[PDB]
Amino acid sequence: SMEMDEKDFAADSWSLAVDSSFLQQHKKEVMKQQDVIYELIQTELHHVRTLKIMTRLFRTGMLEELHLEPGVVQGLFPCVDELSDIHTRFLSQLLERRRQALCPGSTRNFVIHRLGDLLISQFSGPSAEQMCKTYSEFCSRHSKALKLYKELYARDKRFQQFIRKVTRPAVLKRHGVQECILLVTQRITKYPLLISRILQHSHGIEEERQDLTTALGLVKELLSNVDEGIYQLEKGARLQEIYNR
Amino acid sequence: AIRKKLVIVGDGACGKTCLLIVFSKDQFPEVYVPTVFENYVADIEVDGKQVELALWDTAGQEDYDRLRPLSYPDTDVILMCFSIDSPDSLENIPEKWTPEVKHFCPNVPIILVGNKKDLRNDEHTRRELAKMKQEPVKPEEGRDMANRIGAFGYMECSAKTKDGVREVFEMATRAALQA
Ligand SMILES: O=C1CC[C@@H](NC(=O)c2cscn2)CN1
Repeated sequence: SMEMDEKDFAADSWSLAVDSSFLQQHKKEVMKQQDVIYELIQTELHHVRTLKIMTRLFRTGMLEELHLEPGVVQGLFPCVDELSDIHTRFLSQLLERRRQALCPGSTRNFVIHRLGDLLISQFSGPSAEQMCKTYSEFCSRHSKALKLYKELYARDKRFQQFIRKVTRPAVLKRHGVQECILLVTQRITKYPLLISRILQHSHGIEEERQDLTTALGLVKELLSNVDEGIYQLEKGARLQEIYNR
Repeated sequence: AIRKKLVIVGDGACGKTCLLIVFSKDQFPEVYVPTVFENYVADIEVDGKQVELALWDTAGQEDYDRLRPLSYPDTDVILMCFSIDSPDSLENIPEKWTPEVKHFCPNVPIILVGNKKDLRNDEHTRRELAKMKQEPVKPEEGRDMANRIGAFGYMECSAKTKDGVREVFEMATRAALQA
């Protein structure tokens, strides 16, 4: 993450991020809605950061320092560039909605009233098709990635030294290779929880309650399709094992 | 410090998300209770042994049977949660969550945890449950379910007041360390 965005999302809530004199100007219901939208954006910023650790720290570090066999880095980090493209674009839209809402003279005071339309756009059309295709592929390669990592860490000296070196800093404590893979797999199932709680506090404008209701339904359709398109790939599994599934 | 992995399972109403948040912060949030939990690596020292315990939630995965098992690989201890204010969450333990955890995590210790123990003597809870011919889960009902499912042990806690929370995670660490 870049310093500007980390600082904007450093507080535990929207109510602690904005000036106390700005917070006083809003009703309780608006503060509750804004705290949940802030959590959605803050966790999206962290998710994009997880993908940058996977692409820039791990993947690129292995290509530029180690002599792994061709197709090993791709097996460890399946679809990481496609995942990074989807979520960096989504994060850009979320952060631009916050930026447009800022009060003149402020870099922290804002209220986001129209999140629903952004969520409908992300979870429909070509972008939803690409999310479904990318997560169906990633989650089906999840077990194979973990197994490939375990084998390399246990048998390759230079690979083990590389992992221990880049994961040594305290800021990488929750972000080892397998932890990153599970953080990404679990991201998609966090969206309905966040959207439903934003919806619970968005009844004040009927068009906004309707847009978020449509977005929640689209997110659930996407999750059902991804879940139905998963079959764990296994290195060395024979065709007979596959067609006798 | 050896690294161990903990996963919490249970129905959406069981309070698993809140439990992980309160333990990771050593505080029940005073301003905003997060909707979700990403992950955390807690530094724990139990009976003289230092451990790095990675914590994971399964919240949001309950309706997706192919996404949910992806949280289980290499788990060292399972916390199987139910809420004391919800006898229906306890009923779903033996034939829904238990067969699943034993299949994907064979020989992994399971600790059955009764959450929201502060609501056992809450008048609103007692009045509400009485309308569906029910009452807050009794400690012996919890112990009996834990015995029945072959749990390593039975414990209770309250994320709201923190009572019992330290004890659950220190016992989970000891269980994760066993042969
Ligand atoms: O690194 C860490 C984070 C906080 C700590 N929490 C507690 O002991 C605790 C006792 S009751 C609620 N939390 C555990 N180890």
